[PDB]
Amino acid sequence: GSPNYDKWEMERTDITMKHKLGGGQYGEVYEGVWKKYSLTVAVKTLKEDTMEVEEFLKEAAVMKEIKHPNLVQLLGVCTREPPFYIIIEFMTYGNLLDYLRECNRQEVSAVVLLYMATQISSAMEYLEKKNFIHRDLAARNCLVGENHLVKVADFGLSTYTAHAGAKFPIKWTAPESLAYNKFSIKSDVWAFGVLLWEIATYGMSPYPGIDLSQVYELLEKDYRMERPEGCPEKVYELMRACWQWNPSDRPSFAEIHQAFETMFQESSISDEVEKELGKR
Ligand SMILES: Cc1ccc(C(=O)Nc2ccc(CN3CCN(C)CC3)c(C(F)(F)F)c2)cc1C#Cc1cnc2cccnn12
Repeated sequence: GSPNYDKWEMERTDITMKHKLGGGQYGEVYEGVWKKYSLTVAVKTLKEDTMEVEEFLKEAAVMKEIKHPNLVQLLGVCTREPPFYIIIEFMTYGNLLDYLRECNRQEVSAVVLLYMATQISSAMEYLEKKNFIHRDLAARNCLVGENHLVKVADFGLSTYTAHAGAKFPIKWTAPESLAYNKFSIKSDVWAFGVLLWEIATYGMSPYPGIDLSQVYELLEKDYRMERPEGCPEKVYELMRACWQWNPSDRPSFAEIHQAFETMFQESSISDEVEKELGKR
């Protein structure tokens, strides 16, 4: 309502800055508090004098355009001068990889594994529809909140090893992306498949006992990860479709989401009945 108003910009002093999250594993991401409203937030920062200004500013632009229940939601930025902030709502249970590695499987049961996958493929259908490419989909890049709410994120984490002049997470990376640097919503589909396998194993590292140097060549001979113990057949079938060698042969996220939503609804019906028996 005044000449230098920007609806996304906040004042840094609105925000109480506290500890770095995850002991550094998320980069420059800090727990903060938006004082006026209490709200605990997460704050990504870039200090002055860096060669990352353009990339950070590009990140802010993108988030201003992303609005979905299962994608991280921008609350505000500080980008009028250094240090830059990007502020989003705090997700209390941390990243999905660790959550799966530390959980109680009585709570995180098979209906919850289906819930997680449905939420993630819904965030990816949205990106698919808006013609975005995530480019680093993985359980380390999903966040968990109350009642197994899952939101997709991207910390810019690049485990990652040297490849084609940069750092790639080989075991999540689609073949055309490794071979030709070709990234698309279809390579995200390949990665979602590895994420499904991460969920199914409660967070095991992919391609167990296989050294990264052998992954591409095995994939090119049509080797794929085997079905995890206890992974339902239909879910494995979806994994193998995400891992079609030709990107065009892989399902869309719309299709994947509809599949998971159906299975989640069926599973949830069984879950509520067992619980209703428990109560009583
Ligand atoms: C402070 C912060 C800043 C930024 C982001 C962030 O996720 N950035 C992001 C940037 C771009 C994109 C889309 N592009 C991907 C690349 N692609 C080439 C283009 C499309 C997306 C996506 F989610 F939409 F994918 C996310 C997360 C946080 C957090 C947090 C937080 C909240 N609670 C907790 C608890 C523990 C740890 N962290 N934490």
